[PDB]
Amino acid sequence: SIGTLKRAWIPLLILVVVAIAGFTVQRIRTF
Amino acid sequence: SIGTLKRAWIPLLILVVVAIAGFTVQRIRTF
Amino acid sequence: ARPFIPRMIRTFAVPIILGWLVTIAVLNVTVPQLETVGQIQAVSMSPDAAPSMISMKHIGKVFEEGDSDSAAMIVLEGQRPLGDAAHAFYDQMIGRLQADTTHVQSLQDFWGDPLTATGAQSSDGKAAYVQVKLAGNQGESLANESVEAVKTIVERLAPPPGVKVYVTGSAALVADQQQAGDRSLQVIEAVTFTVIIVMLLLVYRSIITSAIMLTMVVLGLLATRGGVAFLGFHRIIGLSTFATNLLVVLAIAAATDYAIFLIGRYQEARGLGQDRESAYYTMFGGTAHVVLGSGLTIAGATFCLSFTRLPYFQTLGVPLAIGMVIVVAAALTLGPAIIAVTSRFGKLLEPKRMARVRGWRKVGAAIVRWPGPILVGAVALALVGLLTLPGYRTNYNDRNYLPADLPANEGYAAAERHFSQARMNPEVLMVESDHDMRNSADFLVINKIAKAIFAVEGISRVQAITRPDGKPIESFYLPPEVFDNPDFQRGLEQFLSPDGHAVRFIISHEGDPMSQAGIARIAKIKTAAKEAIKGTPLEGSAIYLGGTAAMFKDLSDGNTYDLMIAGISALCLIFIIMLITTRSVVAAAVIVGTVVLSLGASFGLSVLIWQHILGIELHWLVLAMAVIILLAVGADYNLLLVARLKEEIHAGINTGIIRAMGGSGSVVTAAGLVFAFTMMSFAVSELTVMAQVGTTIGMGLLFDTLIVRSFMTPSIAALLGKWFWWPQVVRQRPIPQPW
Amino acid sequence: TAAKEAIKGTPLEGSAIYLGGTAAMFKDLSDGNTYDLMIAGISALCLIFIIMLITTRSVV
Repeated sequence: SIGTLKRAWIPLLILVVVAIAGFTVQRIRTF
Repeated sequence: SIGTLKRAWIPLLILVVVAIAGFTVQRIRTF
Repeated sequence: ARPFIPRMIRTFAVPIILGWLVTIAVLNVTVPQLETVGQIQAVSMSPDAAPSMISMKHIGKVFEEGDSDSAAMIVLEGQRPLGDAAHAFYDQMIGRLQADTTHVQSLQDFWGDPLTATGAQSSDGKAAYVQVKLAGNQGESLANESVEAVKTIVERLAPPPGVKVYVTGSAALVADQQQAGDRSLQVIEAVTFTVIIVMLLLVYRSIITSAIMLTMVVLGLLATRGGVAFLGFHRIIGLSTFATNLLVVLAIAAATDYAIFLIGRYQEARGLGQDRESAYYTMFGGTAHVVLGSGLTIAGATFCLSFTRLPYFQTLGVPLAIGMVIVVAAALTLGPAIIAVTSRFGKLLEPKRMARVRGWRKVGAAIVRWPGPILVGAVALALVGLLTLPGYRTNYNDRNYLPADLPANEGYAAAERHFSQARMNPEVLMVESDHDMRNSADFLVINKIAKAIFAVEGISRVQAITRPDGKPIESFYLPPEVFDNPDFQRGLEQFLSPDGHAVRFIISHEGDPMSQAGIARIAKIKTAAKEAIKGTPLEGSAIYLGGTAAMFKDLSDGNTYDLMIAGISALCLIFIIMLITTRSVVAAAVIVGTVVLSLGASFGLSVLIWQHILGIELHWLVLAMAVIILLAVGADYNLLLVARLKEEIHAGINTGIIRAMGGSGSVVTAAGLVFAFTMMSFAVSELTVMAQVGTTIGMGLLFDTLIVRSFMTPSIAALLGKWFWWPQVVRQRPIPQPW
Repeated sequence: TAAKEAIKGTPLEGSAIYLGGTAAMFKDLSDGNTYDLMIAGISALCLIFIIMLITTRSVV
């Protein structure tokens, strides 16, 4: 909903950033 | 006169655009 | 008073409806379908002026082997090394193959002769192949029935036990690709029809309005199909399977855009609070010129697409132009007539639960007050899209975009188990000089040419008269008395010209010969041959190179030049139609820049999704179809949005932005989501090319509709303010009236 | 590459080519250096973004 998304936007954004970062790092370590 | 240049500025501008477009397309066509 | 054209269409509505129905019925009864007239009137896919096609015709003419470039191969493999039963089967099979004349013209019998048998056999001996040159150019029907005839001739007899036979080659590939595209249009069509019906039930929230809108699209599609089939059947214009595929997909696109435009404008007009007749007249007066201008500029761009130098695009422009004229005529006459007759029949088309309008006015209020930061965010997402664009590669091999159940694919798998090379797709290099080539020193020169071609990085085998097996790694000498042994004479007719004025080499690559490296190898091959003939008395000859990779390099060069030509023509026509519509040069420049930036960002995002995450490269037809369809639809929605913005500016520019957004952005995004998800549901296809094209168009148009057209063009408009309409003198806001 | 095109056609086609020394070691270290600098830069910049986001509660 709106309230639970705008209430906890901070842990969601850290979660999304670390998710993309982990995906990219796991991609580069294959090289 | 300046009246013939400021009353037909849209057709003259379109004519210049089509002229340069046809020149460039005919130039690339022979490559 | 009241305009004349909508009154004329309104009063005579049901004669127009019945006449359109009768015309559609006649064109779809007395004229056969579009796939059949595309099949019987196909064209070649390579230019006649392309150097590869000229070289292939010249090779066919000198050696007297026909006037066709199509070829296939017959492969025999066994679980044991092949014996005399395989020899008897091979001799009988080539006898019955040489019996056929009207389908097959040439057959390169290599395994029959024991000199070239070592060049026509596997290292372990459990495989053999023969090349047969058929009738008809590639992309034609004649090659397809030649492939069918040769494969049923091969399959007609029972092979000896332990030995199996398959058909391979590029002609087998294109025949099986046509068969696969024929038989893979049932279940993906099922999921496409159900996603269309759920999307229309989501957008319109009614079962009646969706029914009328589907009637509009299907009637326009049938009218366009019948008209193009009529003009093509009586040999007035030309057709192709590619032309009919792109024509039908762009026809569905344009028809659903125009239907959604007319219905949305009518429903908004009735939601304003006026009765059903002036609602019809105001929706006509609002969007009729919009549809007219949009359809004519798409028709002009697709007609200017015909001024190019590639057969994939020359044969497409006139059918697209004519089909778009029928689409515009249908959406202008049949559309409003059936809207009127379903309006006055009773209570059919009703506005109910109008909540998209208020939300889009909220979005407009957000974009007006803070144009700066929202523009920075939209440009940040655009730069997220753009940075992966410079890294982008392509593949031309069509085997790895097809299901593995095709007989050509299992023949390829059987060939790959015993051959370490790409022996199924060879290349032919002919050198033509002005004197007789049956001489010892000239044979030394031929060996020098073969050795020089062999040393190119990536070339695995070269077969010449000097070294038939493919290992020119020794010093060579040849005494002149070899011209009396009849087996060497058979080899001489196999390799040299019958008149002795041309020599040919058969070249087999390494790995994938249709990759980018395989494209780049052939220029080095020609250069190596050219410096091989320097200093000899053979200096000054004509060097011809033919094969699959030569054709694909020719097509890629033509593709990039043709992309530049069509891009310049399309952007100039877009600038012109914006210049008529707005009477503003800065607004036209803004719109053209937004279109080109949006196209680049969308194609970059598609490349990021497919090449980097999923791990498989893109095609090049995907780039071509994507840029054509997205250019057309983006011109359409941009013209409608800018025309609605121009329509009300007298009561302020910021109020103009919010009112134009709340009146047009909902219609534009409804059409965008409907067509984007309709093209998106092609991703379940087992055909990789059409899945790539469908999802590239889907995600590109989703990015276009959700970010660029909703948050970037209104931001630039509100940021530039009253300098968005230069040269015209417009106020930022009107004179402040009293309360 | 010169060795690989030298063994072509001859019956040692498909052999194994092994190359070692100081220069080979340094080429492997340099390639690993550029990929690992990319990895370390990504991780460090993401963590700096995280700590600035908790401290100030603002993304700009």
